[PDB]
Amino acid sequence: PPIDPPPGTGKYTCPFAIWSLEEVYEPPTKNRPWPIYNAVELQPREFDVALKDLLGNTKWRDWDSRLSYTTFRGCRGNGYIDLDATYLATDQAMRDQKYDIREGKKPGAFGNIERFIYLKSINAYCSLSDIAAYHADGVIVGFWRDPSSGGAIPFDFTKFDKTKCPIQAVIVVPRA
Amino acid sequence: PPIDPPPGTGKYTCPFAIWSLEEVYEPPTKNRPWPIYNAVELQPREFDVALKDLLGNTKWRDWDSRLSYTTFRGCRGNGYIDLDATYLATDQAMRDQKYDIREGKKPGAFGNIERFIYLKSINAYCSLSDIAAYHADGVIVGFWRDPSSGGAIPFDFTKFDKTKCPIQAVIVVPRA
Repeated sequence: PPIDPPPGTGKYTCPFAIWSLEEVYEPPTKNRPWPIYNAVELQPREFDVALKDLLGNTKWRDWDSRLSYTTFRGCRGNGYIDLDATYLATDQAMRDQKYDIREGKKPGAFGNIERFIYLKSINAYCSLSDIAAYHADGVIVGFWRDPSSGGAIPFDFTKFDKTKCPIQAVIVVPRA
Repeated sequence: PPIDPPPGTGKYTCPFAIWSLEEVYEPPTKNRPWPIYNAVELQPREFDVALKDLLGNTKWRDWDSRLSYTTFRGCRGNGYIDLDATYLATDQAMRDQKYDIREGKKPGAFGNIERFIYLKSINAYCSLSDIAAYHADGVIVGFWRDPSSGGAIPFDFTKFDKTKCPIQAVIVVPRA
């Protein structure tokens, strides 16, 4: 039996640019066995949770140290846990599609080619570069729902996936 | 900041014999640097939780496999986790006093010498042999409250202790 996330107590507006990526900008090359899509900006959307819902006083895993430079309000815990933003951008994360991740070309002559995490909760994509930019304080909160070990969360990110720990929201973790 | 256990929603009568161990039966020998105490039975006492409170549908850690022979109602999770009953009886557990554990002599000519876990919650002791007897289905539910890793629970029992994961109750985990 899978464990459901606790109920949301409100709404949160994804604080980063959100995207549609369905038009293929570039076919799969040999060295890059995936399409680079056309990243089309969408008007803001709301996760079905409140910022308070994902916060609490457990430390974040902070897989990639983006949170170690100062003091932040902690994680709700109870099975909520930040995901490795930086890892999710790697070629391996993309090969594995353990999460749904498309590569995209942002609008404009100078729109960077970036890696986008898919958010089913609002049917949109969010740039991993936007989220994980230096001192952007972006955090991908997933919910761990494998019942093994009283809901205890493995130490290696590679063991995670949309089935076992689906993304619940993307936030900016406030400062404490 | 330490994390408090969630509130109990009732009372549970420790389903095993409970004890006072303050009268020294035997001084510390060289090979056994602890007193063997006199185990005096007390009338039943109640933890400040209900059996339902500690149950849920996360699998138990089942450190010592006493739960692997069949099908049980699962653990509440949210930071609750069974402790290693068998380990807690070892000489190392006793040397370390990571938990409060006294050795005792049960009443009577033929009262076995056993190892007792201390339950602050009701100010009594419970025999680890009673709890962990074959198909007794006894379980020592502690509450994990180290905030590291979104409240994620280490894989090694040796990392546990009364400070980080204090015993909340001792139960008989029903069958599912």
